[PDB]
Amino acid sequence: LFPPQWICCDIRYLDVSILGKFAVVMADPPWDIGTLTDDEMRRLNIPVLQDDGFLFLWVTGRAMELGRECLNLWGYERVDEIIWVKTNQLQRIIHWLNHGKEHCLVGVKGNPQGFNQGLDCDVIVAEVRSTSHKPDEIYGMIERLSPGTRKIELFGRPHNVQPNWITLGNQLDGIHLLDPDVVARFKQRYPDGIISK
Amino acid sequence: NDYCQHFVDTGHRPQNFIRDVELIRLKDELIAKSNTPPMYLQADIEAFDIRELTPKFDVILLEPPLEEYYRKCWTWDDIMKLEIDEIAAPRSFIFLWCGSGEGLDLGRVCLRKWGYRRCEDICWIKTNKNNPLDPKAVFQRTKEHCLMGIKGTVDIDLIITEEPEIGNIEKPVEIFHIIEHFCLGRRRLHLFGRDSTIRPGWLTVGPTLTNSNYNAETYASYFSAPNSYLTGCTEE
Ligand SMILES: Nc1ncnc2c1ncn2C[C@H]1OC[C@@H](N)[C@@H](O)[C@H]1O
Repeated sequence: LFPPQWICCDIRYLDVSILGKFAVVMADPPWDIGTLTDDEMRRLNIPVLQDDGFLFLWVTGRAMELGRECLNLWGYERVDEIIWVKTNQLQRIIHWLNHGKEHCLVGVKGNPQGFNQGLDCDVIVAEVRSTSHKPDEIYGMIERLSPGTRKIELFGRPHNVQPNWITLGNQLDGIHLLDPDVVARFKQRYPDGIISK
Repeated sequence: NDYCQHFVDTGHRPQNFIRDVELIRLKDELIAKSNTPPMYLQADIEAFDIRELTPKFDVILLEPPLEEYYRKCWTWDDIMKLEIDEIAAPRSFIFLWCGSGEGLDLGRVCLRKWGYRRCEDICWIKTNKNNPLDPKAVFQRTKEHCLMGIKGTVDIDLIITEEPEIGNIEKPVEIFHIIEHFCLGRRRLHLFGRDSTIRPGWLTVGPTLTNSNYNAETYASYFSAPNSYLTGCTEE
């Protein structure tokens, strides 16, 4: 299980119930501000991914509101909000106002136990890279929050794959699964591969 | 380097390490000449029919005293019941201090209830260079949000200062500079301001003000013709 794993898919159509339950979900969705309409975002089957845990939801623009809507629709309460202050290599900051930050809503579901709440603070300071590429520091914050547990990323790209994480996105190369319970349920649900309709 | 890790190691917040925070002063001087004299009114806003505050405002800065600032306080129940839409101009702006907890959600509800849409999210990020917990919190909270709303038809969306002394509830005066650089009009209301916040160009209303000089007919006279539509950034 431990090493990076991923599934090239259309997240709208994958039967995510084969994946099991996760201590953490993180998503960087293509909000409609190759996008997803607000109904497709609302319809995503996030509720099956977790029993008790945390959700990290990147938002910009009107998705600051729509993401709160999805957050609550999926059954989370928003309990924190990470701010990523965007800098260059010299640690200087990069309609009505110029934007120096991006927001990550943090939702809780159920009653998580054994998490180390309070180790990190809700501000990230990290370099901008390629566009839409969030900072790698979030994986450290999340690992310290919930060490060794299973995590799932939605709408990740190849650089997002990490140990302890399963990455889903349509720009990944193929299907790399190592957890036996997952490969089992993947073979049963998808005996020939193929994730259409 | 990873400043998140560094904070776990040392207690220095990542924002401690942000660095560096041409005749854009002439804009500031036009603001200063166009500013009305400071006006202010002591009023217990729970008990005070805000409709007495006239004319209708181009800008509203709302700074209700939240319980979380202290470690009478207004709850989001109280705030949501203010009749802010009864004194806002048909085209106008609100800046609402929301803290860092449930206010980030309930303040958006307020904004929509009063008829605005949120067009910016200004974060006040607090450094702890000189000094290296909500039960629902997942992370240490080191910032506050001021939501900007718009109704009807140069700066960045971050304020960085050092965390103030405990018991100091003041918000950074930079929020005024951001609001004033927008040239939104000259009718500017600050609700729950204090003696310490009174300022040229602004009408301040709050329960702790020790003195008043507000007169509605005098206040309106600052905006009688030919001055009804000035931006606040024009020649007098
Ligand atoms: N229906 C879909 N199913 C799976 N992945 C999808 C998708 N639409 C876009 N993506 C991937 C995008 O995620 C958002 C953003 N991080 C981009 O980089 C891009 O990768």
